[PDB]
Amino acid sequence: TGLLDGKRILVSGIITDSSIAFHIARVAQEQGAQLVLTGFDRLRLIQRITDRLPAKAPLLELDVQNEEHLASLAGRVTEAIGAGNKLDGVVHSIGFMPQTGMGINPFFDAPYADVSKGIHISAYSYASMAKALLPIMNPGGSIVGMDFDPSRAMPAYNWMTVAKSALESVNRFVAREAGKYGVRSNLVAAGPIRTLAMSAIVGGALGEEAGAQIQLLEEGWDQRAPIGWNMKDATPVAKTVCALLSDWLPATTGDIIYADGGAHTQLL
Amino acid sequence: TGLLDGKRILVSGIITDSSIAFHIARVAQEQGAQLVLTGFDRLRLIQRITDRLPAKAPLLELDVQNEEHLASLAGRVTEAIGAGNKLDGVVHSIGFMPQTGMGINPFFDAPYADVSKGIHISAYSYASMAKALLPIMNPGGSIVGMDFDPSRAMPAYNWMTVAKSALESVNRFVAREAGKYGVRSNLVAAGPIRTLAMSAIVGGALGEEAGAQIQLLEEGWDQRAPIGWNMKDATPVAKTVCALLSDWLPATTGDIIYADGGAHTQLL
Amino acid sequence: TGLLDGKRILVSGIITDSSIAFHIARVAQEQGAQLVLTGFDRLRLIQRITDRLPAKAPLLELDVQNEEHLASLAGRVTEAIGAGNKLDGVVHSIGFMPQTGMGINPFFDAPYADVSKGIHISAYSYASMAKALLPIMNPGGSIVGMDFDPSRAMPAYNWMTVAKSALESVNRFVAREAGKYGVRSNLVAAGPIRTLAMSAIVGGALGEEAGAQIQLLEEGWDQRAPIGWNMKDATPVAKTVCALLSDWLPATTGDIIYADGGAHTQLL
Amino acid sequence: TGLLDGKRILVSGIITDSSIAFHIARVAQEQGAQLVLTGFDRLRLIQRITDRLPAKAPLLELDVQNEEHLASLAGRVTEAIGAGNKLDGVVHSIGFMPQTGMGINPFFDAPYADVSKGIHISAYSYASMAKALLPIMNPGGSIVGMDFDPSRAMPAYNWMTVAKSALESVNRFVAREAGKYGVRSNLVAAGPIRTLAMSAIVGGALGEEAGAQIQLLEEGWDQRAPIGWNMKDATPVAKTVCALLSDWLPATTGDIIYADGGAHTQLL
Ligand SMILES: NC(=O)c1ccc[n+]([C@@H]2O[C@H](COP(=O)([O-])OP(=O)(O)OC[C@H]3O[C@@H](n4cnc5c(N)ncnc54)[C@H](O)[C@@H]3O)[C@@H](O)[C@H]2O)c1
Ligand SMILES: NC(=O)c1ccc[n+]([C@@H]2O[C@H](COP(=O)([O-])OP(=O)(O)OC[C@H]3O[C@@H](n4cnc5c(N)ncnc54)[C@H](O)[C@@H]3O)[C@@H](O)[C@H]2O)c1
Ligand SMILES: NC(=O)c1ccc[n+]([C@@H]2O[C@H](COP(=O)([O-])OP(=O)(O)OC[C@H]3O[C@@H](n4cnc5c(N)ncnc54)[C@H](O)[C@@H]3O)[C@@H](O)[C@H]2O)c1
Ligand SMILES: NC(=O)c1ccc[n+]([C@@H]2O[C@H](COP(=O)([O-])OP(=O)(O)OC[C@H]3O[C@@H](n4cnc5c(N)ncnc54)[C@H](O)[C@@H]3O)[C@@H](O)[C@H]2O)c1
Ligand SMILES: Cc1cc(C)nc(SCC(=O)/N=c2/[nH]cc(Cc3cccc(C(F)(F)F)c3)s2)n1
Ligand SMILES: Cc1cc(C)nc(SCC(=O)/N=c2/[nH]cc(Cc3cccc(C(F)(F)F)c3)s2)n1
Ligand SMILES: Cc1cc(C)nc(SCC(=O)/N=c2/[nH]cc(Cc3cccc(C(F)(F)F)c3)s2)n1
Ligand SMILES: Cc1cc(C)nc(SCC(=O)/N=c2/[nH]cc(Cc3cccc(C(F)(F)F)c3)s2)n1
Ligand SMILES: [Mg+2]
Ligand SMILES: [Mg+2]
Ligand SMILES: [Mg+2]
Ligand SMILES: [Mg+2]
Repeated sequence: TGLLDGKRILVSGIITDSSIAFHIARVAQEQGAQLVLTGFDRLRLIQRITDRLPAKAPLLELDVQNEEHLASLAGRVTEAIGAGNKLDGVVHSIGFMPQTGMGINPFFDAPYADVSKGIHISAYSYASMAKALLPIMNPGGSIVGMDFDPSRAMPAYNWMTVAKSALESVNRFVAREAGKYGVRSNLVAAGPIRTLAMSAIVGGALGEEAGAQIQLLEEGWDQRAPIGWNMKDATPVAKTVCALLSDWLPATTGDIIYADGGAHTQLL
Repeated sequence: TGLLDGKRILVSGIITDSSIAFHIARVAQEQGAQLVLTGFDRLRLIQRITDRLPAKAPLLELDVQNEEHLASLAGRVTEAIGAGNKLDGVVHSIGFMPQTGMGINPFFDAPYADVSKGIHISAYSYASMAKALLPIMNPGGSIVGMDFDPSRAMPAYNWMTVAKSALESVNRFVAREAGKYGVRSNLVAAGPIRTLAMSAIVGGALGEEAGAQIQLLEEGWDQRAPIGWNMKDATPVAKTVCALLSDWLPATTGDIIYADGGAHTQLL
Repeated sequence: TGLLDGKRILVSGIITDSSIAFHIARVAQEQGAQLVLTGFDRLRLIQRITDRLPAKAPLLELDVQNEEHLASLAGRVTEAIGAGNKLDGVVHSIGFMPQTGMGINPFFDAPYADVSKGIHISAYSYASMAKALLPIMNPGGSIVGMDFDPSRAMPAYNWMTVAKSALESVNRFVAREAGKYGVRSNLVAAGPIRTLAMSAIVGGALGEEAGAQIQLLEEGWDQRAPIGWNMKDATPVAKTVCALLSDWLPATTGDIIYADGGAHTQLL
Repeated sequence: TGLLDGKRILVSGIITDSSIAFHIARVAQEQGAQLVLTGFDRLRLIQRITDRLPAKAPLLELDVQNEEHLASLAGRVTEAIGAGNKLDGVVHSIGFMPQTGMGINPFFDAPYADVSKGIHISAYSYASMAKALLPIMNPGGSIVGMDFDPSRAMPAYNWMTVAKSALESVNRFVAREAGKYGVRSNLVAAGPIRTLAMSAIVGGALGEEAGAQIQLLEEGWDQRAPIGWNMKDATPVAKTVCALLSDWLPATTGDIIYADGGAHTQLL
């Protein structure tokens, strides 16, 4: 009697045990979902990481920049879940921007080739994944992507913020197409989560000023959030994604749900 | 094993079996919640209407314009649910604007006394209810109010739209206060629902032009919604309110969840 | 050859030489406009203050809570500017909220009578003034009101923020009506300006915590503004109002122009 | 005694006499500005078109996808305007999306190579142009780009809407950098203008359904605009750009000014 009992849900984006997607997968399994996982490049690592999930799930390779992987994906998923079965949910938890597009590297000095790669992986791939999987999704189904509110500019995040603005726009178009299948498409805009990469950045991996700026941003988030914000805890974010995967938000699509402690609603 | 098993939830705003609050109450009871109901003025009618709910619930009188009713409310609720018990949820489903403030009556011709009454009931009362009930709410609790997206002006709705803009602002402040109790505050912005009053209005009760305009607005909503919009079905709205009353959106506050078919995300 | 050469413009809201309206009036006169001024209650004071403007202008009494003043206003203006002449612009620079609705007085402790008075003066009066003056405005004309961005909640400002949310909604409806006369309606959302009252508040007139909070807010504004923000200088705000009064934004109505240093576009 | 007397302004994006940039250039010259023009690929055509402007202006080649053109641009401009002189304004009026990214070609069927080209030209180039020209701009200067409101999805516009969402984000970051030079950066979001390409599209060049949809969108715009919207008249848009190029919006940056008849403020 979990929130997601009987649902078949694909979860992308696990790379470490600090991945937001790891916690989405854990909570969904706790709530009765049957998962198919996708992973990029380091499949041995990902298998070993996902061995710590509450239940065993098949792992498929998916590089979203690889047209063959995308073209074969629906077939591979159907093989994993069995002929005649379809997916009820899809989680996009994929993002990347080359180091030239973040941190103390000046905003104007990011070459377009690097920005384009970041936008490919972080924004266009949400459309790619919906194209590939909508044909094997059930009516009432749900596609959910991860967002970081890009409505105002911020230090350090630079072109990744631009990629998120593009992702929000992409989501509104995906909703039009997904609606033809009876499927919802939405984003969860999370507050900052202290993943391995975010910890490295705060430690100065992309420069001291950038680290200092991101640290101030994290502190400001908890102070603005009327219920507080714990950047070391992905569970509230994972729960929100599961809410959208469930049957309990059936009239919400093309939209953005903020799992940020309410920080975006307060100026200070 | 309902979504709201064991929760104690107060539900305001039932007047007929077409009330959005009637459906919120029905769905919450289906999901295991224990309700306390509040009603305005016609308590005999409300008792008879609420006899059709899945479970019996106590009904308390609450006129939100009555300072004594508000001052006694927490005590009366505690009497109904038992000393030592607190509420886990509160639903504000209260709205009103005098006829001078809606329809074909020109926008400029609404006297301020009428507008002020509408704003009192529709916006300020969300703060009044939170003031009264926060002292008897548990941490992890949830306050939810009903909204109709007022970001753009519309024909006929006139000062009621202004009242909703004020309610959205009020909600952001209520969240600051509610956060001190570990409690969330949010609004559900619904698409149009064909209540008795909305049917009367479309039938011309506030003028022919106003009726025609609201009818065009309803038609436009279903056409813009990527998953469609059924104005005769309050269930998707009721489910969304229950989602916010549950433990599954624990990092969302001061915010607005759109149960509108995704219509607000599309231009056509 | 000023920006506003030949235009006849009514300017409300002067009370001291720190009033934003004083600077709007000064800049408009510098740019060739012919003014009619309106003042509330302290007409001797206002006359003496406005004697420091670059040119003499008639001063009319207008209490926006007084229905007789509003009913006679168009006639009195026509008397001042001459039969057969109409206004090309109208400036609403009027705001008030009783002390119970701002500062350290708890948000929940403002009586509705006080909030209603604040909303009457700060929001409803924008509609009242447009109703009174549209019949004596020329096509191509412009109505401009003063706003403080209320999209997110803030400390201390409390019910005044709610009143601004209502004013933004009112402006969108006023634009519908004003469009029938060929007239635009817009708001300028200014950053904080150190008027006499704002200085008193920062000095603690509405409590120490409230003062401290507003001071932090002012400091944050200059730090977020990509071009900086000088709270002691109303001239950039006055220039923006004049821009909207001119012929150079002829396709903008129901809208909000931000004269805030760009602060609202940045998170830090 | 024009609005822009004495200002030196670079204007990109003229290709035909229906180009929005043609009208921006004409109005700026009418208001006393000294122009430098940039053109892409068809320089003979552009020279002949710009011969119809009120005053002669030098024309420089600029393909924004060409790193050499961008690297030499400041030098070439300085040659055109004279050593020791700087620019006071810069107009970005550049946009493109391959046909696979617009019209009846399904949203999911646009190859990323095509989308990336569109985003390069339509969004990233706003940053490229600011990088190139900020070093030769005066304090008090102004950078302005053209936008089409992408907050909600629309039929047919597809990936061009995504590119505009990215441009809005890019503008907020450009404002941070431009502020260091005392320079403002803003976008004008215009309603639909019947350029040669828009006429071709409505005539079905990208499919019948797409044409029909864009035609309905244009009609809806005029009906929602409280002051109306004339898609055959670029002058109100050109005036708005000139407003931002002038000294009269000195506290607005990272922002978007809507020259759309107020259509975005109304639902119907
Ligand atoms: N960490 C934060 O503060 C935060 C805040 C809000 C949103 N998000 C978003 O949540 C999502 C998950 O990121 P995370 O913070 O958990 O970091 P992460 O590094 O754990 O997850 C990012 C994932 O993207 C995958 N990826 C990269 N390139 C790929 C490709 N070509 N094909 C397929 N997958 C690829 C990586 O393998 C990795 O699994 C991202 O969209 C991120 O922007 C993160
Ligand atoms: N019907 C719609 O299309 C629609 C769309 C979005 C949101 N809403 C909102 O949903 C909420 C419920 O409205 P509804 O459409 O179900 O209509 P309804 O008439 O069924 O409910 C309105 C309720 O407000 C109560 N009320 C009025 N004055 C009161 C007072 N002084 N004290 C206490 N209660 C009082 C009424 O008794 C009634 O129960 C309202 O906030 C409304 O604005 C309605
Ligand atoms: N000072 C700020 O930081 C700031 C920031 C953004 C916007 N604003 C707004 O600018 C406008 C002007 O305010 P200000 O800061 O210059 O303060 P102010 O006190 O100088 O101006 C407020 C004016 O409102 C007038 N007023 C009050 N009650 C009235 C009534 N019943 N009838 C007619 N007029 C009445 C007062 O007489 C006074 O002239 C207000 O709308 C205010 O909210 C102020
Ligand atoms: N026409 C509309 O309805 C409308 C509405 C809002 C905004 N806009 C925007 O206004 C701007 C001007 O477009 P327009 O409608 O006047 O069409 P247009 O075709 O007249 O102008 C587009 C210009 O972009 C230039 N361009 C394309 N690729 C280039 C490159 N690689 N390098 C340099 N320049 C290049 C073209 O040469 C052309 O001059 C665009 O940003 C457009 O998106 C148009
Ligand atoms: C909002 C947000 C924030 C973050 C940190 N990641 C994400 S998506 C995951 C992502 O982009 N991961 C990256 N890993 C590495 C990137 C670039 C980089 C280059 C060199 C060094 C680092 C370092 F040290 F790991 F931070 C990072 S970007 N989204
Ligand atoms: C967004 C929205 C829309 C509606 C119709 N009601 C609500 S809240 C409920 C509400 O305001 N109820 C009203 N009942 C009566 C009102 C004014 C009125 C006056 C005369 C006649 C009518 C009529 F006929 F019932 F429509 C209505 S307003 N909110
Ligand atoms: C955004 C914003 C901010 C401010 C300060 N005023 C405005 S409109 C002008 C306004 O409301 N003036 C007021 N004057 C007095 C008010 C309440 C008050 C009560 C007691 C003492 C004060 C004090 F000391 F002058 F600040 C103020 S509110 N708008
Ligand atoms: C918002 C908006 C709307 C439009 C029509 N253009 C712009 S920027 C100018 C632009 O993108 N021009 C284009 N010219 C051609 C494009 C693709 C296309 C391909 C084949 C045929 C056409 C046709 F027929 F000229 F419309 C167009 S896209 N921005
Ligand atoms: Mg294990
Ligand atoms: Mg019964
Ligand atoms: Mg004098
Ligand atoms: Mg010639």
